[PDB]
Amino acid sequence: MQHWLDKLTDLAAIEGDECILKTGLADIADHFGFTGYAYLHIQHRHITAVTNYHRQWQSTYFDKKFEALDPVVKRARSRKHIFTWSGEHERPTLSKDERAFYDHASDFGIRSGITIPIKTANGFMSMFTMASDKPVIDLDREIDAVAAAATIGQIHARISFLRTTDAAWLDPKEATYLRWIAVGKTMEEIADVEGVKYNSVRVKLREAMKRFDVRSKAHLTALAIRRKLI
Amino acid sequence: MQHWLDKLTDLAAIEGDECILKTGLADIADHFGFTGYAYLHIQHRHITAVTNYHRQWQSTYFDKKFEALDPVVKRARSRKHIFTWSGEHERPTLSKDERAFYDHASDFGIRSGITIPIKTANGFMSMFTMASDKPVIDIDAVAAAATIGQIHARISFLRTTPTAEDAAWLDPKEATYLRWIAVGKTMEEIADVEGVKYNSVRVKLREAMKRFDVRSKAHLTALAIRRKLI
DNA sequence: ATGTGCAGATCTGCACAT
DNA sequence: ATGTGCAGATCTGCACAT
Ligand SMILES: CCCCCC(=O)CC(=O)N[C@H]1CCOC1=O
Ligand SMILES: CCCCCC(=O)CC(=O)N[C@H]1CCOC1=O
Repeated sequence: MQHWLDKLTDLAAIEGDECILKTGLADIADHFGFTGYAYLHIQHRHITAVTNYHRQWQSTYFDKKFEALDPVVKRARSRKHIFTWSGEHERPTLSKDERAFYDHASDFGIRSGITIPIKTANGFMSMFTMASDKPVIDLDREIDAVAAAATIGQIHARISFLRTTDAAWLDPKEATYLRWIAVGKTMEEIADVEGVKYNSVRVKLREAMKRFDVRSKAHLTALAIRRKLI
Repeated sequence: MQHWLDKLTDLAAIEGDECILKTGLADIADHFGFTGYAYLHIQHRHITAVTNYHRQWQSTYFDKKFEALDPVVKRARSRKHIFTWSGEHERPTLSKDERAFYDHASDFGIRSGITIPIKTANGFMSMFTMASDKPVIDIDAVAAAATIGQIHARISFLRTTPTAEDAAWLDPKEATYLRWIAVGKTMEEIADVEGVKYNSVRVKLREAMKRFDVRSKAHLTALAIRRKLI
């Protein structure tokens, strides 16, 4: 199946609200075996966040303003280039409340990850993090820094529009699957790209189809497009 | 006291009206001294543009089908990293009607330029480009990508309408059958209602499909409805 | 420019166990 | 509440005329 960056690009083009968006993010993050994702939009110290990370970990992350201690975030600030962190392989270098920070984090599968920092509007920033419960991250091929930037930029933008610009939003799968159908792919081809069972694609769409009571994909497509659903 | 990518990053957040956006786009090109800016979203054979470029260049570029000629577009297709194009320095190298192209383009201040290509949803792409009248011109590719991703999101997601696009059409017959198709009718059903031979509907639509080069009614209707051909 | 004719490919519609 | 199987229903892709 296509890489998570591509899945993220594909996602950043669907409607509509934060709930949907969050759902799809989680789905992608799971798919590639990640404890969760974490999108942070930070302006000085105020901090907007869309994340998967355990509700507990978030509570304490903010309650203790870990945003200042977090080495990942610190690094995200000093450079807008994709990077990977481990906490373990990093433990030897400086760390004391840091060393302890990672530990508390570990209790929630957040041991290592990939973080893509973006220079956002008005001099601010955004960073997207795919978090792994493994000690470190070894990749067969390094992820393209330029590609990462381009997709996170699209996600950042997409997320911001939630709070800037029917409400029967199709759920992320119906949406992502339907958008392929709209570009010609056949279900089995969709399944091949998404890394899911043909029956998955098969079911998701017939259900959407039933919802609207239409007898053909073309109809679902026409219908979905006309109602600004995809 | 800024670079244009910076201003473009900001512009990406702007609200909200279509015109408001396009103006913002032009204002940034002007502020920096650019004959213009150009945003292209290459889908299939289908192209959509949002430009500052001269009203004439626009109209001709598509009529003359320079999509397939422009050495800048071609390069962007096989490259998704920021790059500059001279037009003068490029004359030595290959150039059949290419040499003609750059000259004719020079008739509108488009001599050199900076183009940034990005990968968008469903494996398509978009590219952003700033045109200068200078013979040639003299940036962080990662930063460049991060920005354009935001602009693409902002242009793309809010359904802004193009300032131009490769022309394509549907004739009355096609448009009538496709409109039924877009309502879940089967081809046999269509033939019965419009009172014609199954094979007429078949061949007609079949023909349109070949013209746009798509493998499925859905794709065809998805396309038609999106390029307002119906 | 328009059809005919067919042979896979691919959906769709149903029934049923997971 | 989903995932499986299936077969009749449609469509898509050539080949060969009109
Ligand atoms: C409340 C959501 C937490 C945001 C944290 C984040 O941005 C992602 C990140 O790299 N931080 C990781 C580093 C170790 O544990 C974390 O939390
Ligand atoms: C409809 C207007 C077409 C815009 C396409 C574009 O991207 C332009 C561009 O960068 N290339 C330049 C190179 C020489 O003249 C151009 O068009």
